[PDB]
Amino acid sequence: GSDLGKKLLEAARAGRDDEVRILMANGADVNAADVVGWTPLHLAAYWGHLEIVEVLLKNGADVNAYDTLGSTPLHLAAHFGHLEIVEVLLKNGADVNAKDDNGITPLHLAANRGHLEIVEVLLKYGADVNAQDKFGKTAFDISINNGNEDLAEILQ
Amino acid sequence: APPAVTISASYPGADAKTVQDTVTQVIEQNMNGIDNLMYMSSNSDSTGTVQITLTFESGTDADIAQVQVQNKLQLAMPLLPQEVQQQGVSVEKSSSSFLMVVGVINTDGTMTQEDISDYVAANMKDAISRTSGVGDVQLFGSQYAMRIWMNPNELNKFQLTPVDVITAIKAQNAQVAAGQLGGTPPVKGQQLNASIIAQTRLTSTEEFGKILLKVNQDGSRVLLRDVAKIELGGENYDIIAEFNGQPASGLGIKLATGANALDTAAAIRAELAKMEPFFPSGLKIVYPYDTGVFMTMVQLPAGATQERTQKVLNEVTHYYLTKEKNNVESVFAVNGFGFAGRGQNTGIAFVSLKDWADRPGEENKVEAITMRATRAFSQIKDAMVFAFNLATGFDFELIDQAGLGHEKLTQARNQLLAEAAKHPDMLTSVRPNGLEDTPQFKIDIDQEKAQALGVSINDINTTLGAAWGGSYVNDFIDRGRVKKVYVMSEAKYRMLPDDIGDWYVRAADGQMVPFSAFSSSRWEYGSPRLERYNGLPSMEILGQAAPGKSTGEAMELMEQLASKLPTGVGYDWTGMSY
Amino acid sequence: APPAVTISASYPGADAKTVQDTVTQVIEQNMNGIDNLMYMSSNSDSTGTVQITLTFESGTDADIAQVQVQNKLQLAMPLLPQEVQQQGVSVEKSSSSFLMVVGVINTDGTMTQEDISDYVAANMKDAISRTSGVGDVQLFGSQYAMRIWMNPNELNKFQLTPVDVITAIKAQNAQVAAGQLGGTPPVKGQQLNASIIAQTRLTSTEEFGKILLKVNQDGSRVLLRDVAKIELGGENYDIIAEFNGQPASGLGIKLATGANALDTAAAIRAELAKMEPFFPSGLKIVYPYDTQGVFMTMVQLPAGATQERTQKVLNEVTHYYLTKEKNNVESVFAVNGFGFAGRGQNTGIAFVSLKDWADRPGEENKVEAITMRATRAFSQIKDAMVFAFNLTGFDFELIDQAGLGHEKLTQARNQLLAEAAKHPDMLTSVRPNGLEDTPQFKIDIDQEKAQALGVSINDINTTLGAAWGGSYVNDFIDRGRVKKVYVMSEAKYRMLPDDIGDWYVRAADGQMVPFSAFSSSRWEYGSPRLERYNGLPSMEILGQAAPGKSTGEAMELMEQLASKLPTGVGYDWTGMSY
Ligand SMILES: COCCN1CCN(c2nc(SCCc3ccc(OC)c(OC)c3)c(C#N)c3c2COC(C)(C)C3)CC1
Repeated sequence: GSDLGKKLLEAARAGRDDEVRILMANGADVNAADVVGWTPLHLAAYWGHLEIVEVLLKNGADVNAYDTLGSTPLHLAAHFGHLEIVEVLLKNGADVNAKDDNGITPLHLAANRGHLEIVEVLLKYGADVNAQDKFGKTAFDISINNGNEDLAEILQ
Repeated sequence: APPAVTISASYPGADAKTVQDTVTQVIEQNMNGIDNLMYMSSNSDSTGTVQITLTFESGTDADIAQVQVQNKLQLAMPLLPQEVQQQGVSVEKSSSSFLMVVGVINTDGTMTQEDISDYVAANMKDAISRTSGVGDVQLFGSQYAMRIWMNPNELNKFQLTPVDVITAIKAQNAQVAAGQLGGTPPVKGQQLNASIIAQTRLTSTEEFGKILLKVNQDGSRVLLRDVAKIELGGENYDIIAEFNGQPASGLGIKLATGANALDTAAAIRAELAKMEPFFPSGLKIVYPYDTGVFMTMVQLPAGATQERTQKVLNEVTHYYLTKEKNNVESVFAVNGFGFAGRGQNTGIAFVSLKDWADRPGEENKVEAITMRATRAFSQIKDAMVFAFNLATGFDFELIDQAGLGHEKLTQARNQLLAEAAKHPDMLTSVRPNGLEDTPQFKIDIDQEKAQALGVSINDINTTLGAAWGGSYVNDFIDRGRVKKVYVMSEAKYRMLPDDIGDWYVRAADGQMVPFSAFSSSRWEYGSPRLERYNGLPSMEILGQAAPGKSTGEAMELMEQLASKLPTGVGYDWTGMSY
Repeated sequence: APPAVTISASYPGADAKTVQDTVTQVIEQNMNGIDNLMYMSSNSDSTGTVQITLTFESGTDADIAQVQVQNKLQLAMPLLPQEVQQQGVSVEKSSSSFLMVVGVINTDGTMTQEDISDYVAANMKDAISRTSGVGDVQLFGSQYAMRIWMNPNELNKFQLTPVDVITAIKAQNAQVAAGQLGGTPPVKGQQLNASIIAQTRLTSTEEFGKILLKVNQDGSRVLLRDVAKIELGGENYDIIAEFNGQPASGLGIKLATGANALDTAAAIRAELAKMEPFFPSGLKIVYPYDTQGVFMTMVQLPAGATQERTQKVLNEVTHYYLTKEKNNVESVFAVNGFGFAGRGQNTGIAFVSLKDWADRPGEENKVEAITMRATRAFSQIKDAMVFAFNLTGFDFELIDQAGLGHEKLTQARNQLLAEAAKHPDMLTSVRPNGLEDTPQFKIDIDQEKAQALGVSINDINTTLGAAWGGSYVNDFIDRGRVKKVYVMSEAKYRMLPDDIGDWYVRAADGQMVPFSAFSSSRWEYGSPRLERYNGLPSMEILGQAAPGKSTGEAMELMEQLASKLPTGVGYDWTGMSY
């Protein structure tokens, strides 16, 4: 695509809300990808920049872009406890049961970090509570392993 | 300038966090009981390097400071990882700068930089060290190491791992005490006495190639050469140096305290003249700096590779050598360090000007040269490339005072930087001195799966580390000189995430298990360069006073901005601002 | 004063003889070739500690003395047990008295004594220890370690031992150097360079609790938390402090030989002023001892006294100052487990700070009269030497010159003390400076029974030591700071002799064998503190001339009594008598 592309990836990374709006208006590829396959939406999700997330989605950012290891922006938001980003992604059509290359789902990741509000929203949007990763493990196994009785409650 | 002492350590294949948490902190925690210490600063990086700098009050004797530091470090040596102890942890006076930089090039195109570095290590450096007036001498590169470059496909074919390779090298490249026939106390009347000579260290790629890994059940032999390519090479490959585009090594030479600069330089040049007759063909000494050298820095983006940096440095060299051919004698291009970091995405060029007398007029002086140079390089895309000649600015440390952690200190730093940007009336160019977080490949070993399969964690971690990071196994003798032996994967089997799955580890029951059976991975961000100040996590911030404001006023603003940061973030002033 | 250099080392869980015969004798044998050494003395204690004091001729440069000692010690370090090396050995050139005490309390009772001690260890002590002039810093409390409190009933239920626990912790709390994607030397055309991050140190009790010890044949998991309680707690539990009866910790600071008292103290206060703004809420610095408006009280109980009994004595001392002397005394900072002499369960010290001079009019309210009245009030306390002093008769060493051994040297010492007590006209208070033998639990491992059962001696000795003594496994990262991990039995399984029998070891065939099957035990006496003088076993004897006699007459008589002792027993004069 573009040199504006690289600039949009850098701006989304560093949270620069304005420079993102400008580069957008100038036709930067919204789905430009860096070397590990992260798009601006990945970068804004990982680093918790809610407004950049919203702006990119209004501009046609692919909500289910996957990096070179199969991970989606929802995986990153869910793993890093960015609740409002998780909500926005799910409203824009994020695949709630997306699996990475290891069979890991956004529910597995939120569960392993004990991000309970996120776990709830995932389950609200149809997260498969019995989805297994490559080692056979469910979110429930993850709760038992980590000794998180509050999460074990919720997932029954 | 206040006297400083630098401690330098290396942990091959270690990431910044690994270095910081197994080496830097342990050293810093042992830096007590040292007189006249003003402050301590450290960097731990993704090339597996730590530098700890201790700065002393003006008028401290630098020798006394050096010995006190060295003793404290030496008593902490058993606290450090073995792999670090085996590289040597040096303690040197670092506030000194160079009497001279000697380049050694080869002009025939017949030697690589590793070949030239070995020549210099074995034939030149020690004679220069004994030269009258010479203090510390730094070698640019290393002597050869025996490089064993493993192939995972051939290993798995014969049900072997790097663990077996390392075991076999230790056992078959060995030199051990075997005693004597007829030695004391003897049977009285003994006439025969003779040393017993058993295994001796290996001396050649051929001999390493014949090391016997195993005999198969059909009686075929597997030799080390059946699973690896074997060559003499460098101890590490982090740095690529060229002198006017030609492969290069050299020596950075300091003046012994109290010696004379001019006689010492002359004594060095005369000693190098003696060696000239014995050089192999094409070897030539050059003198890029001897008591008008300027620099050009090169910085590529996150995750950029050595080859991309090299392309930029090569445009930089070409420019000077064509567009400044009337003004520039040489360009010594170093790929893999800059100032503010080591790494594959950084570089620096040292540009030696021709004599003042041969550069008439202001258009041919350093300042006009560097502005044109910068102007021309501002075109170059996907690199920052800047030419420069070495009571304006300030040097601030942001400090984690309460266990906040890296991610939180970075957020605090960004807050302070966004606020300083809002006061361009007072502050200009307020920026981090260091590096931003970059993508890294997180691999999680699954302990339950490893235990279910009977695969040991130590085998897993050695196989990963030795293949992908390399490992210093033991020593060998090259043409009579002791040198290191390294194992590491051949480059093509350690490049991308998919290559992880080509590495097998042998389980207790003898089955080969691929990495993918017991691991998973993902991308995450983390630091390629962690900083500490007076023993605490830190981030250095540089900046300056805006047009006609004093530094005093600028500092007071920074102090006031710093007072609004999240709970547990402190600061201090250092260097010029102390 | 003759300068003195101190070597300190520790061996967790070692008794006095073990320390003396694996550490102290080894160091002493290697303290050769050091200039201007007048004499050397050492204590080896049943706290697992050794202190070796080397005293130099007056006029010796204490810097050179320290460096020469450190360098010999460095060459001896490989001769010491790995457990000793890995604790850190220190070498200090310090006054033996305190310059000042920094107290720390929590005004909101938010933080226990243990919490406060960790805060000081983890956030204050290093920066103070690096302040110029600071010779020695004693923490009055301990830094946290990660404490794995093992349960032998649960270990045996899952057929595990402390060896399996230590192995798992080293495997699963690891910091792994894993190399890089696109690492050097790279293939042509590589686009990605990134660090590989694999295992990293654990940071919390949660993470330690889920270390996987094993998977049962049936597929259920045994986690570390299923056989141990997991908590942060002191590396040791021997030192507890109080400030006016409330929970405290602090730092006792000793002046570096030849540093300036006033400058050093001011540097210390300035460093504290940097830390205060970041304290957690409630935390506060107090100043209970600044060196005539202060004094100390020593508490020295007989070997055998427990922490509870030393505490009862210190509570009496503290009470006296806060009741009877409350008009003169501003504060008392009391430390249980450390005193004049250093560390032991039977010793304590109280630092006493007086109100302003101007508010204590009258000679009866000046330090001399207050200390005299206090000593008099404490002179009736049972089985304790308690006295108050600011901060001379004789100092005698009895010496084993012929390999006689501890028991015989004690008998000779007793013979001399009995003779001295028959000359009350010439000698008063002739007494040992050290400690009396106490009961110890001698356990004999039956090598025959162990071999018959297939139980390894190293698994036996590790199980015994780790459970009853503690073992430093490796390091972890607590809130960003490298700290230690220790395994040990939970208290209730290591209190009584019958508990020995509840510890099981796994034989080569997989059976669990209780300790009772291969051991037997008896009570005997041995030393809690073994002394040496110029490299030979020794017993320090103090005393003074009787009223109306010169010190020299008292000494001449001691020499005469000494000439009648059993063969092989010598003597020498030290300290004030040299
Ligand atoms: C460990 O590296 C840090 C040492 N720094 C100070 C010395 N320095 C300097 N290097 C050079 S030439 C490049 C030397 C070089 C070559 C190959 C290497 O590969 C292994 C290498 O790395 C060490 C260095 C010059 C000049 N002229 C100067 C300095 C120093 O500045 C001068 C102005 C004196 C001229 C290199 C950077």
